[PDB]
Amino acid sequence: IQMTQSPSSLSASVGDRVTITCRASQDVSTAVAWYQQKPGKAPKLLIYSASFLYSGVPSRFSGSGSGTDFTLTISSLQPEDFATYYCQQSRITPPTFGQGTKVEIKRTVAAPSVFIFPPSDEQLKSGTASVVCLLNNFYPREAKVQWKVDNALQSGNSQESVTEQDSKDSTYSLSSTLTLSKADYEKHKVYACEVTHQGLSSPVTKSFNRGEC
Amino acid sequence: EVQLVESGGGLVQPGGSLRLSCAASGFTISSNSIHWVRQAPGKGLEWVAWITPSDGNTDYADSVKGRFTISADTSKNTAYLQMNSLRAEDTAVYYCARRVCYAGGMDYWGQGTLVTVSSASTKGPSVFPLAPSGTAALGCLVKDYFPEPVTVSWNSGALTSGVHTFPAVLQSSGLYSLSSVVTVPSSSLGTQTYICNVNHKPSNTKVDKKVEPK
Repeated sequence: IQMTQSPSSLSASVGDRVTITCRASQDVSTAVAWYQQKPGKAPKLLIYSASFLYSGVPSRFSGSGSGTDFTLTISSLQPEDFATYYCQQSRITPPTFGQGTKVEIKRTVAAPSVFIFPPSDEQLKSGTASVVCLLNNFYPREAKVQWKVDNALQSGNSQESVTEQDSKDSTYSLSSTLTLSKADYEKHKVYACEVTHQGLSSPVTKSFNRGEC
Repeated sequence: EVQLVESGGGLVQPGGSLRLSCAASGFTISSNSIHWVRQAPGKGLEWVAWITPSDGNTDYADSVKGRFTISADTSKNTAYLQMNSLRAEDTAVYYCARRVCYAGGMDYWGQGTLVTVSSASTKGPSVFPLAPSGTAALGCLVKDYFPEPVTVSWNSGALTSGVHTFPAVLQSSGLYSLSSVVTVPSSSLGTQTYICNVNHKPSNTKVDKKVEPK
């Protein structure tokens, strides 16, 4: 049996109603449960037997359905409700999970504060150079971070990481790390990260010149 | 209170074996079915196996059948997952859970235990300062460690406001890296000391790095 969840992802403002659907490839009667999972943590039971609220779960969560069509509804979305939500059928073995639906909290636009960090002297002695760019406390998550070395756009030598959405103000932070050999790093003067974001009227560039120039 | 507590996870060679344990408190395991569920890095939840300890009936996901064995010892109120012929595909956080019925669901879950299947050796991180230069940002780069996880605190836990510790990223070398950053008053940079406390249990590495203005 296949459990297909829709949508795969969604954003909605605080106070809004969110509806997630799970459809089964065969009649699973009402043997369908819903789980909330926050990143890195054990899933939490929300709804069992299609429509029953598990003890302790907030009254804003509800469930409906039977047969082949089931829904989870959050009637008033709160900032702490960002999670991946999963349906599971248990009418027949093997039990099968849905793909999951990521819920994000929509909020007003917020421009990132941007910081750049040169490689340490310790690292340089190892023979490698990491340059780090920080974008702090912004929304939406979509951001274009471009590396320029002596004003030349960089290709396949950086990796980004993003934090989970803040539980109170619903913002993100992001790091981009540029990795170069010490030989390459010491051939260039200007290291710059350029940030494009919906909150910024024009792109913001932070840079340093190697050799405290 | 009902509690499920897992143990037995860690780093293993491909082809190797590992036994996970799930110890139940506040209920008798024979009253329910006990399930193992896993989550591979960046993927969704995958059911792996269940057991009804009252009769020892079991079922397995097709990808695990033959290789894994679920069992239970009712006299220890504990269930087990014996994992053999381990492959990289089995790298995941493993959870145990109880399924309750009245029609039901998995109401109590273990904390999860990380199983990493790899031939790579343990390696502790190098910790490099991200030096600052009104709000100023500073941090530490925790580079080239294996396996996960690493823990990072600031000033031995006294600094928590404004801290962002990013998820680890696998580098092309097969080793992990992450950064932790914090924003502080610009006026504090000269006189207040900022220390990144890094712990990597798998290699028994503990590092404290002072981050100073450059």
